[PDB]
Amino acid sequence: SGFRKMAFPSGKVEGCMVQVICGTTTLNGLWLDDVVYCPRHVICTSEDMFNPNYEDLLIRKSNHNFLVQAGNVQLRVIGHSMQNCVLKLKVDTANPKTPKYKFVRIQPGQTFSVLACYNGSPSGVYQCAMRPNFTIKGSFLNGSCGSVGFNIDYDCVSFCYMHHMVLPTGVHAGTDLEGNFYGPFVDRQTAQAAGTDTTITVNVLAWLYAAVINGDRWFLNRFTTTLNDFNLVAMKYNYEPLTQDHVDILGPLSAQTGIAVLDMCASLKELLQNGMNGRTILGSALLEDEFTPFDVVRQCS
Amino acid sequence: SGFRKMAFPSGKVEGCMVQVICGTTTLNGLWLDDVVYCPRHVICTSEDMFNPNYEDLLIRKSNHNFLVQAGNVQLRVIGHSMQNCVLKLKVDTANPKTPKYKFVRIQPGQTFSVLACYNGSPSGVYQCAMRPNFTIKGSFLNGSCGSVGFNIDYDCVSFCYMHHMVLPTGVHAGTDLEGNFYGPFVDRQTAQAAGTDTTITVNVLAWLYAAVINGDRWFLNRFTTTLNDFNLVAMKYNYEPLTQDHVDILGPLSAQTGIAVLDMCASLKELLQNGMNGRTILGSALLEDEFTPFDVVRQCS
Ligand SMILES: *C(=O)[C@H](C[C@@H]1CCNC1=O)NC(=O)[C@H](CC1CCCCC1)NC(=O)c1cc2ccccc2[nH]1
Ligand SMILES: *C(=O)[C@H](C[C@@H]1CCNC1=O)NC(=O)[C@H](CC1CCCCC1)NC(=O)c1cc2ccccc2[nH]1
Repeated sequence: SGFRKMAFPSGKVEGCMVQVICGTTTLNGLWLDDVVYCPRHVICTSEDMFNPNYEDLLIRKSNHNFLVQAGNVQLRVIGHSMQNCVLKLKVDTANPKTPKYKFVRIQPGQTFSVLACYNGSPSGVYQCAMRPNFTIKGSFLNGSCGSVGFNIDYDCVSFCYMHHMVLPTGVHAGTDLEGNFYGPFVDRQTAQAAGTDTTITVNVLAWLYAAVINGDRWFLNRFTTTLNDFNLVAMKYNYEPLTQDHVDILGPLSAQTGIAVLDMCASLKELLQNGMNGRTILGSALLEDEFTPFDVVRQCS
Repeated sequence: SGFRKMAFPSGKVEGCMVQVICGTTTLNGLWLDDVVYCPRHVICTSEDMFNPNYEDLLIRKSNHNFLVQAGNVQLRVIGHSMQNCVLKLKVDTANPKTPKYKFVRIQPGQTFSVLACYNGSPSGVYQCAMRPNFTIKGSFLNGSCGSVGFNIDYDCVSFCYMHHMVLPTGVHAGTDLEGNFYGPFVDRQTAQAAGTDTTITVNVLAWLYAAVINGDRWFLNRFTTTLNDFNLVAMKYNYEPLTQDHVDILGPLSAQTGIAVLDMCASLKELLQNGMNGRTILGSALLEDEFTPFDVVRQCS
């Protein structure tokens, strides 16, 4: 009954959020075991934002130049090290609330939950998708950096995103938990175009499937199409080209709903070529593509 | 930077979710101090769903007929009591993770976060609004009952909703934490019309304000209107009539944005009378009314 954007319970990740101060810069860090991960641009003072030599800047910082607080507790930093665009502060105490976790680099088009924090304390949680251009359409203010994106499976938390900066278009760029930026972005104060924002076609089809599951069926047609046929009438609308894997990924949904995959593409083709006509699908007046096929199966169990 | 539906961190509420079994019925309960709150329709067997005499049904249940589990821990039920449509099982142990909390009955149009659970374990979290007709547009399946809605302020958790049933239209009805249903709904298996779904006009205006804050300004006009004038050209579209309080509530936003409240109404009037014209506002193709003015100020700090 019903369907909306649902983030994972943020409890397993709150117990890992801490405050990190390095000069005038304050932001958030992730405390797992006896290490604290944070964006390396903490060490950057104001006049080091255009082109900062992080090696040179880090050579001037010592362990005591990094103050970490897990609430009122102050963790002693006993060893720092820069890994890609991320810093690894080794604290003397291990987080007793460290959950079963693993660092993973999500693929473009996969969803994850974000826990926007400020000054170490969590502020809110919301679902995000790794756009095809490698940006995320998040909600971040100053001090938001260090906030992580994650997926929760069973008892294992898969961290996949740490916020770093915003782009000139309002969307955001970040890094995986190993320090490598998603996309071609770099942690320098310079204008960085994000690239054309494509639409995750597989997710859209996945979203139409929960529609039919929930009783929204006005978009279903007596039509069908071919895979190549659909991609030609979908590239005009900047849609990710549908592959055979995408078809297979939608297999479980197609098999459950009794609606063939290519029949959905035919229903999607008519939506791109004719619009919504003021109708609505799962409460939305546009085509949603931040619901991955796997997100649908779990919410529509 | 950016703006989307953001729920409160669900950590303070996960430590209070437990499993409740009474016969073939299994659902979720809220464990605060030495009491567990759950919907009274646990005691209802299948053939007691049309018109159940809860007094009669509860007279046949004993303390041992209620099994409560907080994960692998089994809490002993030492005293049960029905309060309105909610049961209060007194367990022998107090929840060590009980947060500072209070039970509150939210007003129609206020938002709250929901933590949909199943078999006692949390599944996800999402933002909801108490619709004017007293329903909520949630996402619930079988076994979802007992899931709570809450707002988090500082360290205090204000529980305001416990899910009970779905309506014939896909929307959901529930109770406050004192057992009283929101709206005229009752916990019986019978068709219950929800009433016309009005639009929280104050929230819509609030949502347009974050728009202008975030750089979406195409909807702003050289026009203005009068309070009575706007309400007449808004009742046709089933919009909550704007009051002077609503105006005052939007004062902080209006004063910050340099846009008078009635000027926003004029911009809203043209949107209702002319549509979106394919444009978009904060990523939405329709007018959003589940962002309360207070939700905007905290997300746009
Ligand atoms: C983290 O704390 C913030 C998050 C930002 C604030 C507004 N919304 C966000 O997503 N990150 C920043 O402010 C970075 C900090 C820089 C420090 C030096 C190294 C590079 C990152 N800056 C930006 O996000 C930034 C700079 C900039 C310049 C020109 C266009 C866009 C732009 N974004
Ligand atoms: C809680 O576990 C579920 C939540 C439902 C399941 C589907 N989505 C939901 O929101 N609650 C129910 O299934 C209730 C249980 C009844 C037990 C006996 C007392 C009344 C509640 N039933 C309904 O939600 C229900 C019955 C019904 C009959 C006719 C139209 C709608 C309708 N909804």
